[PDB]
Amino acid sequence: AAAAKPNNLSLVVHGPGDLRLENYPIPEPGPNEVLLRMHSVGICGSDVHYWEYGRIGNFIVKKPMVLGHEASGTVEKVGSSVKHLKPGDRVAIEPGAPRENDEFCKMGRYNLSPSIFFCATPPDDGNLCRFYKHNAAFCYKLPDNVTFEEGALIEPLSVGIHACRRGGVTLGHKVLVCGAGPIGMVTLLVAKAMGAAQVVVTDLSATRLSKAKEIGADLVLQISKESPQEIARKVEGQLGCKPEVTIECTGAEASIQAGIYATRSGGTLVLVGLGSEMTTVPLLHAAIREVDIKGVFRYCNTWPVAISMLASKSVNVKPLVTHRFPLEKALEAFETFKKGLGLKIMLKCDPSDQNP
Amino acid sequence: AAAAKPNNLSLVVHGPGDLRLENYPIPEPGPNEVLLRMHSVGICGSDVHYWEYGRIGNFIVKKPMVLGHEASGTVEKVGSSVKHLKPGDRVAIEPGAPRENDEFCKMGRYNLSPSIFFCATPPDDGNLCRFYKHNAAFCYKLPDNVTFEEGALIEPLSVGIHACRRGGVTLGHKVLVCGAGPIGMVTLLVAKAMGAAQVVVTDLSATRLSKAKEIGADLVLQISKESPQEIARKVEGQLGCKPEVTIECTGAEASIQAGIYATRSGGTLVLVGLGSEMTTVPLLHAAIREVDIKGVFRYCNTWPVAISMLASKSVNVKPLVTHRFPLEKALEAFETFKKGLGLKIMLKCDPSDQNP
Amino acid sequence: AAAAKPNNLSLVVHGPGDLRLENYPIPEPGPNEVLLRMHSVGICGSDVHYWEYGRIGNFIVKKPMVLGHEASGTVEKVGSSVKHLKPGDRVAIEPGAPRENDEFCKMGRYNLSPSIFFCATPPDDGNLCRFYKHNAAFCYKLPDNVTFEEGALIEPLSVGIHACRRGGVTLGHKVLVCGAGPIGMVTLLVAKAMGAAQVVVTDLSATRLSKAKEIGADLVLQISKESPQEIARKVEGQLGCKPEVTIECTGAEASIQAGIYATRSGGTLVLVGLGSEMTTVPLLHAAIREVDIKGVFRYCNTWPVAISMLASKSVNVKPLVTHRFPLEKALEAFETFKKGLGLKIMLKCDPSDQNP
Amino acid sequence: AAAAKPNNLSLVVHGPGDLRLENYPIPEPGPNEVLLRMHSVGICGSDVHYWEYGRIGNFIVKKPMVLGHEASGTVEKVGSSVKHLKPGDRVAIEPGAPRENDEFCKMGRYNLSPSIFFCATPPDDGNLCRFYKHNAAFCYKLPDNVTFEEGALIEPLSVGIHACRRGGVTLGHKVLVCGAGPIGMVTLLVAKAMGAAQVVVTDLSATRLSKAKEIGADLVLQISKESPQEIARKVEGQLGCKPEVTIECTGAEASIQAGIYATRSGGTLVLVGLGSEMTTVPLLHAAIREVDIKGVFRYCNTWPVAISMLASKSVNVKPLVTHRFPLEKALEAFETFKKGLGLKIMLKCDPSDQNP
Ligand SMILES: NC(=O)c1ccc[n+]([C@@H]2O[C@H](COP(=O)([O-])OP(=O)(O)OC[C@H]3O[C@@H](n4cnc5c(N)ncnc54)[C@H](O)[C@@H]3O)[C@@H](O)[C@H]2O)c1
Ligand SMILES: NC(=O)c1ccc[n+]([C@@H]2O[C@H](COP(=O)([O-])OP(=O)(O)OC[C@H]3O[C@@H](n4cnc5c(N)ncnc54)[C@H](O)[C@@H]3O)[C@@H](O)[C@H]2O)c1
Ligand SMILES: NC(=O)c1ccc[n+]([C@@H]2O[C@H](COP(=O)([O-])OP(=O)(O)OC[C@H]3O[C@@H](n4cnc5c(N)ncnc54)[C@H](O)[C@@H]3O)[C@@H](O)[C@H]2O)c1
Ligand SMILES: NC(=O)c1ccc[n+]([C@@H]2O[C@H](COP(=O)([O-])OP(=O)(O)OC[C@H]3O[C@@H](n4cnc5c(N)ncnc54)[C@H](O)[C@@H]3O)[C@@H](O)[C@H]2O)c1
Ligand SMILES: CN(C)S(=O)(=O)N1CCN(c2ccnc(CO)n2)CC1
Ligand SMILES: CN(C)S(=O)(=O)N1CCN(c2ccnc(CO)n2)CC1
Ligand SMILES: CN(C)S(=O)(=O)N1CCN(c2ccnc(CO)n2)CC1
Ligand SMILES: CN(C)S(=O)(=O)N1CCN(c2ccnc(CO)n2)CC1
Ligand SMILES: [Zn+2]
Ligand SMILES: [Zn+2]
Ligand SMILES: [Zn+2]
Ligand SMILES: [Zn+2]
Repeated sequence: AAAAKPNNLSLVVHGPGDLRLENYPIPEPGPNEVLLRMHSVGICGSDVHYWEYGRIGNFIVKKPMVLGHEASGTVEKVGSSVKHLKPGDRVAIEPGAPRENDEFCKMGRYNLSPSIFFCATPPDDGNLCRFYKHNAAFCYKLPDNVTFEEGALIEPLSVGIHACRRGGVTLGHKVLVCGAGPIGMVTLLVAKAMGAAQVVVTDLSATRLSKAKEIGADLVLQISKESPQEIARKVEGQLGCKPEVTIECTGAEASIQAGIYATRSGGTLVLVGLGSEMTTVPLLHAAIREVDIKGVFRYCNTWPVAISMLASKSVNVKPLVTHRFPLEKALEAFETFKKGLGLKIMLKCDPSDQNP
Repeated sequence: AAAAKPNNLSLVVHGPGDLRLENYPIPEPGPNEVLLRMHSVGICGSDVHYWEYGRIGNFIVKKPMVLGHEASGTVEKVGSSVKHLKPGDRVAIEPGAPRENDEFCKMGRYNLSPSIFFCATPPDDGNLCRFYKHNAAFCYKLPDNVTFEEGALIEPLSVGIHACRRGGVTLGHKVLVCGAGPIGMVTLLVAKAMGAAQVVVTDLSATRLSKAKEIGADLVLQISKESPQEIARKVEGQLGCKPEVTIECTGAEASIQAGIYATRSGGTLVLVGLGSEMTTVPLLHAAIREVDIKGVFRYCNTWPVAISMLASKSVNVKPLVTHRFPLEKALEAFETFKKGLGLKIMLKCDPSDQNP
Repeated sequence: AAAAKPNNLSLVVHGPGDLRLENYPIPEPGPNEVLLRMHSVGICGSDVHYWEYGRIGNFIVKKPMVLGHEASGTVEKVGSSVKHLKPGDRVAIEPGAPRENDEFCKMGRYNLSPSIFFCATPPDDGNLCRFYKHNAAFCYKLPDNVTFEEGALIEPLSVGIHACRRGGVTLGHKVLVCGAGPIGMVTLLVAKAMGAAQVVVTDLSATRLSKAKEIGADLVLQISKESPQEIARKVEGQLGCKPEVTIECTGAEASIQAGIYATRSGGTLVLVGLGSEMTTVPLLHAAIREVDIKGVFRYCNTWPVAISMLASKSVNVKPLVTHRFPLEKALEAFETFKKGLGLKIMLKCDPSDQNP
Repeated sequence: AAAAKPNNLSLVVHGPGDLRLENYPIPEPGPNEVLLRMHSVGICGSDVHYWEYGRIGNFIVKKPMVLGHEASGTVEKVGSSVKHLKPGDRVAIEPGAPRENDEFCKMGRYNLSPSIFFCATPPDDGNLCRFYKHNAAFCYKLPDNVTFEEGALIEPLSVGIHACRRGGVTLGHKVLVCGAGPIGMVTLLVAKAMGAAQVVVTDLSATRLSKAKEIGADLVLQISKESPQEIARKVEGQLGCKPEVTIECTGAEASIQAGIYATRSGGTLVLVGLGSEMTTVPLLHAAIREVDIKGVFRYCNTWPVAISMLASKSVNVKPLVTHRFPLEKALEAFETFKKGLGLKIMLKCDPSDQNP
């Protein structure tokens, strides 16, 4: 008998509350793609949401979908046209890869390309598996002093990078970050690395705020039932001035309203968090003071920068990882996520290397 | 006896529905001010609103206020430190003059200075009178080939310039202007002057839309009872694509919702029109497609540019003027404004020259 | 015998002074390419330079190269993955097509991609022939009201668009354009379409300046042996102020120096013209007044915009065409170019349609 | 007899090599000015240059001039219109104060105002004295946790802030700083504070480079006799790539040429150092790769930001101070500056407090 073939065990959502570990064929990379032996994949609230609800808005899992999109791995094989990567290279994977060079890609905002492929957003399969192929231009080599888990953390970190760029965060700024979930946390980390003088973070949880303090938050405000105007007043009271930039990472209407009231005239309110289809806000208050309201849709052009910041030790994302489980314990990892305790949970897909 | 002294008949609002023509003292210019013999003043919907309701939001006329803020005149006398203007100079008056060199002024956005002086916004008296003093830095000399009425039209034109700049309007753009009132009209003129390929204008009035066509609108859409989504669809149908920039000049919630649905991903929705304190909108739809929502608060750094466009005959605002009355017929002029027919009404304050 | 096959007569430079018309195989388009039946190709000074010198700087014709890069044509056949174009479509061809999605392409500046393919820049063959294949993302459909020659003129026009964008040209600006060759001319056209109040053009030739006046130049200055400071003084004397932007389209050292002296503090000097490897300039004078010096390397993201401006009749490039010859008379067309008389010369490659 | 009056001993340059300590009248603050009891003043190479040559370019000391412009002090008396400062307030002094609200001030670039007042640039007297009056808008209150010497260091630090802003320095950048003098050093500090991943510093002095390493330089290169191309090659070798931004702080032609060869295409070369009136450089090499060449003229809008970074301990400039002398030992201090050893020398003007 011939040698045993490798496997491609994958974490798949078939529908609401129907999560399974099953084997998939091993992908064959096209001329401009690379086949990766997956190593580390972080669990994102969105992967969990598809498992629980089978959809997010109008993005419905109509056929079984492999989960996972915050990842790193090792190049196993490269397509005939690939020259910048070779077998053995450790790489961080940027999940959104444009399918066509449309005007959004040409202008530098490929994240807005309508036909973009994106790991684990139906109907595109994610990378929580053993072997996964991806466009080579979107796999970036990791320096030796950057771990696989840091490589996987580049994905959420990039949301923070894109959000801060969209907000115009820069040297000396006072920034308000609403929400201390992983997104608010990486946003806090990025704001500080960019030179923000003070970053204030809000959240409903004292525990999450305590963690925010540990990683750099200068000020924190625990939210209970105060009004948006009251929160704005308290923030200003802590800073001694209004923040030039507010990055909204909760998606809650009251928080968006608070951001409008809190932001300094001429400043910027960045909307990262996802809320309802309709929202009631004091638009006039923002517009009349030229507080711009800018949304974020994932990110673009953040991997090389994230990699440089990690390699130079300019930012430390490691404290964000609270648990790590082998791929086979994915169900337990997802139930742990649901318990709300902990922060970033890593799934280790390579049996030969379960280390960070 | 001694020669008769000059008079300073002024148009004053004492409270809701209480408008009066009354004499004021002749102002004396400080070292950095000029005394102006007022010539032409355009009537703005806001002047009319203070007359009708005695307020706009929390800006209430608590003591009698002189109306008027879109104006031009002749330098009568200059303060000791004034060197760029001399008696006899014809000037356009920029109504917002900072009282202190705060951070907003230093950063180039003096329109956002909290303590700014602004003609006819309580408690600052306007310039619908015979003689008016103003900071010399904000009185701009008019070229001989630019009329007093064009000088007065620089004020509303500047709202259009500031809005197009804030919207990023540039060469080849498809622009949607919501509203065909004077503000939407100057926005249309500026958009075309800046190189917009196509400008679509919407409005409830077929008459105002016909006027829009006469001055440059490439496409017009009369709004009746369609929904925001339907209007957005019609606009895209007419343009063959989504406009990259939408400039909202109505302040109506339905129109703002239409702007969000109509604007191309990555584009900009500029809010000029004033609506209610609270607005219900598909915020998510804009944010998730990175459609920026930017407000406008009057303008900054637009007078020299407006003067250059008028002097070079690059834009024609003359068609906007539909009526002219001497200052003494201000009541008749305001009642005419209320009738709704016509567009820009000019008040002529200098008995020695009632021409354009 | 079978039907006669089509031909692909091409204009080829073998070396200095060695220009030939010869037949080439008919290209077969890949999945993402289209085969075009060439229609109109404008002659650029660079095509002429390769013919005369066999090189430009270190770009040497080491093997026979087909000339031509300012063109339009008709889609003859499309590759299996092409969906936005179909046989029969009239298209304008953007000559620079990136070979890889490197960081320059991802950031929106694909013109700087090191491995970019560019028609008629050795070793890449141009499009002065019957049939030519090209990446489909870089062939843009022309509206029915835009001619093939206007389609070909988009290439040089795009240099002007890119130059004006890099210069920050906008509403009300006073702009100085050095040089009245086709590049200075399209730059003048673009500056005016963008809202420049006044555009001053300089050149050694009175005839070229007369043409500049015909198409929109507000002021012109004929250059003889004046010093750079003297030219700067004269320009300022004509404008009554220093121009905010200067676009250098000659490549002559004295002109670059004049641009530094002429540009308003805080303004921008754009370098389009190609000069020597080393240049002596009053760098200090520019730096100390924050006059930025920005270069241009062809263009990026200009075709859709150029097409919208032509379709809306916002710019008229037709007057730039002074002669048109069928492909077979290319030698005569190039000798005519050398005579320096005339401006844009068009070569007509489609025997079935020799019209504009 | 009456109590002794205060004195205003000042350090004055009368001509080349003619420096004197002499008494001046006590200034009287106008309505919008404050009288300051000077505390700490850093010595700048320019103050020293006026002493040695009696001029810098065409800025010549035609009448005796008080030196000094990098300073902090205590508010002694305030003008009648001053409300944000009171006697006793510790303040950092921004030396450039516009005399008129011209277009440069209105647009947010007051540093370019032609008639600006600037301490110690003839004919404007500096602040190396006991009592000095200054426009109140340009005296900024220091937080209690920020020292007088840090307040004085805000001046050179601001050159670094303005240079990094002009260079577009941001998160993850690889930056080349040419020159390890105090200007290159503050530029290094700011670059790192803004998120630069790696900053390479060059200089002729190994001692200055050792100091650079101590405060944050990731890489250093001592320059001996290599050519500009060779240095550019070494820099790229060390970084493993070309720096996106180069900040030239030497003014040397060879260094500027090296910056052009070293900077990544699409990047920026910022010119801070002052060189000769004419410079020979590979302009083409920069222009054709769209490497922008941007100059710096001191700074604008940097004091509040600098104060926020110092107050938040985001940057440490203290290591820059190597010597301190009372005002009376100014001659000794200037001779020490000329010796070349050491970096920033502080002059202490307040006999009642000689501490940092
Ligand atoms: N637009 C994008 O491209 C993009 C990419 C990533 C994530 N997101 C979204 O960003 C949001 C943040 O995600 P995450 O993973 O950090 O989520 P999360 O659920 O872990 O964190 C959200 C936090 O908001 C806090 N919160 C809720 N209401 C609040 C209020 N009124 N005031 C203050 N704090 C409040 C919660 O206690 C929680 O800690 C989500 O809505 C996510 O879907 C958007
Ligand atoms: N933010 C600022 O700095 C600033 C400065 C000037 C004016 N404004 C505001 O801009 C707005 C426009 O002012 P104006 O003088 O042109 O006003 P206007 O009343 O003359 O014109 C408004 C136009 O909107 C049209 N309209 C109303 N609802 C509509 C809808 N749902 N769909 C389409 N069209 C609709 C009306 O028929 C009318 O022609 C006002 O709210 C004004 O107060 C703001
Ligand atoms: N960087 C790029 O991407 C790019 C793209 C297109 C063209 N170019 C270059 O731009 C330049 C313009 O090309 P073109 O086709 O219009 O060239 P051209 O030769 O037709 O025109 C150049 C003009 O400059 C004039 N001139 C020469 N010296 C002058 C001086 N001292 N003062 C004033 N006028 C002077 C000439 O009389 C002539 O009319 C060329 O150097 C070309 O190679 C650069
Ligand atoms: N434009 C402005 O607004 C502004 C404001 C401040 C200072 N400056 C200028 O910036 C420059 C730096 O000033 P500073 O106080 O730090 O000066 P400095 O003299 O103390 O430092 C200059 C450094 O350059 C080094 N150097 C000289 N030639 C070199 C070369 N070829 N390669 C590498 N290193 C070289 C010297 O060894 C020295 O350490 C000066 O020219 C100063 O006048 C400009
Ligand atoms: C369902 N989506 C496709 S969406 O367009 O409503 N939008 C949901 C929120 N988004 C999220 C959430 C979590 N992680 C990411 C990217 O890692 N994006 C960004 C995408
Ligand atoms: C009451 N105002 C002070 S306000 O801040 O609600 N806002 C109202 C709308 N604004 C208007 C309306 C008409 N004309 C102008 C300026 O000419 N501004 C701009 C100002
Ligand atoms: C030889 N070249 C490759 S180059 O890099 O020296 N540079 C030369 C001048 N350039 C020109 C000249 C004419 N037409 C074009 C583009 O149509 N580019 C831009 C390109
Ligand atoms: C003589 N000057 C007025 S100048 O315009 O040649 N230029 C010289 C260099 N400059 C310097 C040098 C040192 N310190 C400063 C500002 O603190 N500016 C900036 C000013
Ligand atoms: Zn995610
Ligand atoms: Zn108004
Ligand atoms: Zn060309
Ligand atoms: Zn200095």
